[PDB]
Amino acid sequence: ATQGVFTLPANTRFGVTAFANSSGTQTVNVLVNNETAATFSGQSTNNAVIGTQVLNSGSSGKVQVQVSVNGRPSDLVSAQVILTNELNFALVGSEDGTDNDYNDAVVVINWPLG
Amino acid sequence: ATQGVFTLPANTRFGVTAFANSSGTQTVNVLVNNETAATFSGQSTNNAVIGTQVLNSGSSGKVQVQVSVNGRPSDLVSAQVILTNELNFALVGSEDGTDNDYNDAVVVINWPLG
Amino acid sequence: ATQGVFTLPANTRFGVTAFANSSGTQTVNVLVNNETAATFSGQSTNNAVIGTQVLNSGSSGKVQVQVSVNGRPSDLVSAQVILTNELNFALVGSEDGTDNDYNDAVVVINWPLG
Amino acid sequence: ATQGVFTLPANTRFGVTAFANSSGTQTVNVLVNNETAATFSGQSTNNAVIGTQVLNSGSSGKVQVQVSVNGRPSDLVSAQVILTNELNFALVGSEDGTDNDYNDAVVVINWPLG
Ligand SMILES: OC[C@@H]1O[C@@H](O)[C@@H](O)[C@H](O)[C@@H]1O
Ligand SMILES: OC[C@@H]1O[C@@H](O)[C@@H](O)[C@H](O)[C@@H]1O
Ligand SMILES: OC[C@@H]1O[C@@H](O)[C@@H](O)[C@H](O)[C@@H]1O
Ligand SMILES: OC[C@@H]1O[C@@H](O)[C@@H](O)[C@H](O)[C@@H]1O
Ligand SMILES: [Ca+2]
Ligand SMILES: [Ca+2]
Ligand SMILES: [Ca+2]
Ligand SMILES: [Ca+2]
Ligand SMILES: [Ca+2]
Ligand SMILES: [Ca+2]
Ligand SMILES: [Ca+2]
Ligand SMILES: [Ca+2]
Repeated sequence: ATQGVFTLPANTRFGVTAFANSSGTQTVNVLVNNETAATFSGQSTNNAVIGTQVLNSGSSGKVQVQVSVNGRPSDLVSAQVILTNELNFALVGSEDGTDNDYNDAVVVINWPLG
Repeated sequence: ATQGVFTLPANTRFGVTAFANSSGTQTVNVLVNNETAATFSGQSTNNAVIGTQVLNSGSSGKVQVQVSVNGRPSDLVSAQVILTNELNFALVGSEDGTDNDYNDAVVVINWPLG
Repeated sequence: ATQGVFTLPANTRFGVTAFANSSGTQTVNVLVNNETAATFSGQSTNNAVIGTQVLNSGSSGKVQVQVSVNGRPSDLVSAQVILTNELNFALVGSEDGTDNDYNDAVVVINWPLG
Repeated sequence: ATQGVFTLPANTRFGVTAFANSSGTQTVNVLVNNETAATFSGQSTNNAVIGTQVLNSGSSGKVQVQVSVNGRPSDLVSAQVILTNELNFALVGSEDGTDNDYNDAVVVINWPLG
């Protein structure tokens, strides 16, 4: 199934934050309505916050996360969770190798903000 | 129901990261085996990262997140989500006021690292 | 924070299923737009499906689960999960006593159907 | 990533319940320690419960859900979510066709019981 794609509330600010846990340099791309809106990169095996940004979900609300290492797309796993019918997290894990820890880049999207 | 309390695997490193979305200064305290292991403070209405750290869950694996604003305990919501039977997120929202957006401090705990 | 309340898409069929795990007879009420739309009762300590029903979320999409044991409301915990940006689960646990297993009545709401 | 595989605490009773939403007859196999422990089958486009059972997670705790329709495995999506650090849901959706509703067989595993 498709992973890393989320329908957010339209026209709404959200946070997107990426963590790295791999020997490989991660590159995380965040697309809003199919166009790159943010790119984060770094290399850490200790959960460094390689990027954090506030974006607007735009007219369609479509947000997609893509991860690559040295130009190779990582395999993604994702889900969205909603607490108290209001607080949202869209969660992404990714695997760049063979150990299947799925933490090589971890991406958390949160809304609402403010 | 109790919120913000998670049982991690014993002796395991985990990330903890806090974001703020409120007029009030947030104080986030992270307890491991009932003792304070990290404390973050800050104020933002734009999802600023007010702290990030790597901790070890110790022999008990018990991790607790508490949030207060000017000494007043915030009401918490929480859950844990596991993707592909491997990647764990323990998620906390908190409310310091009347609007019930539950994002006043948002805390993300993730493991495994590395 | 409020628990057991979910906003579904309007005029949408959903499934609701209740399980019991307690010495006490569980009564599960499912409200749509603040009116009872399904009720299930029973006693099991082995996860009996005390009822399952297909309901329509109607014009408001407001669905609320309430649980009681001989008139006494149980304490609720809930969340919603979305898989592949499409498949929705609204989850409820409840506690009727002191052990905090929160499985005394468990309720799962799922959509879309068909 | 692998989907439909969950590690439960060892030697723990769990419930498993399957629902159908498709023109096709669903076959759901539940493995414990890599051997079939339960098999459900049925056909419904209205979320009928096609099987429910209580099982033991056994010495390894490894539980796997497989779904087959019209002679081929369906594509699976899954996650585990834990409420109040106590109540566990392991959730599976599956797609037997092209519409990508992922509800064709829906499987809910819950623990602890009793
Ligand atoms: O050296 C650390 C390792 O780097 C890559 O191989 C990762 O895929 C692996 O999970 C681990 O983080
Ligand atoms: O000024 C911004 C506001 O600050 C506090 O009142 C918050 O509880 C509220 O959700 C909002 O963030
Ligand atoms: O007798 C079994 C017990 O019945 C009630 O006390 C429940 O609250 C408890 O969790 C347990 O299921
Ligand atoms: O309308 C019946 C249909 O049966 C199969 O095609 C399913 O894959 C589809 O989602 C739908 O349920
Ligand atoms: Ca890896
Ligand atoms: Ca890694
Ligand atoms: Ca607030
Ligand atoms: Ca706020
Ligand atoms: Ca109980
Ligand atoms: Ca019980
Ligand atoms: Ca389908
Ligand atoms: Ca279907």
